[PDB]
Amino acid sequence: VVGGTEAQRNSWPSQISLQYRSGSSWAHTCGGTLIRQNWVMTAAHCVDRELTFRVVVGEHNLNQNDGTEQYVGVQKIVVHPYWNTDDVAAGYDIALLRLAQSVTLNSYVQLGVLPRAGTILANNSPCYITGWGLTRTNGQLAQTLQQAYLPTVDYAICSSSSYWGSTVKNSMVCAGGDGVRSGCQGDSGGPLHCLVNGQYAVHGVTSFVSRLGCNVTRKPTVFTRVSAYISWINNVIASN
Ligand SMILES: [Ca+2]
Ligand SMILES: [Xe]
Repeated sequence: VVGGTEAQRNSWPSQISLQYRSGSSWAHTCGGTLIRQNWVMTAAHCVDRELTFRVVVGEHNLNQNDGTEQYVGVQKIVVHPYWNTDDVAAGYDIALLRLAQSVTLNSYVQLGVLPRAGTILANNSPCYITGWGLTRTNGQLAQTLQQAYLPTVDYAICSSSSYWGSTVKNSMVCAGGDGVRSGCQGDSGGPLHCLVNGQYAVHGVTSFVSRLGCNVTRKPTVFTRVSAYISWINNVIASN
């Protein structure tokens, strides 16, 4: 999160940290959302690599004991059958993870709320992005969860020449583009929370930013549109 601020310890309890084993430690690599006691939603491109993955819930500071963490292994990975690592611009950047154990729900660990199928947001809707990702283009991961105010940019505007052009599709959400605030590497797979009818729901899965840099004027952060994938998500959980 570029141009973010520190989120309160209990503001976004469905946020998780996806980490892989490295030697004798684990490294953070991506965010995700807890959507079931034993199921996580994240980005497909986050699990392209055949690593050993674990999930941490109730996490706030990556390199210090918070006293609230729960650590669970990933037992099965289901990526969207249409996803293509050589073509993120094509969409379908979404995956579901089954955990080896069911986690315990509390004030720091809660299920994310999903929008209803087909739901589209108005231009300039109020949303927040959260994550432990790079705080600067080519910078460093953050230690504590960050948040940034990121209002949507509707399809007709985001798909115009001065913005992303044909690179973005209707199965994506655009947010930001102000040159100051944005997603960045290591935020991917995490939630975009949007306020709808007085409740925060997860409308997006962080997918990509411009190759020119994370916070670039007229190049909003691009998210997978969750509301496009509700049937698939339900179908997967009911059969696994
Ligand atoms: Ca910690
Ligand atoms: Xe990103």
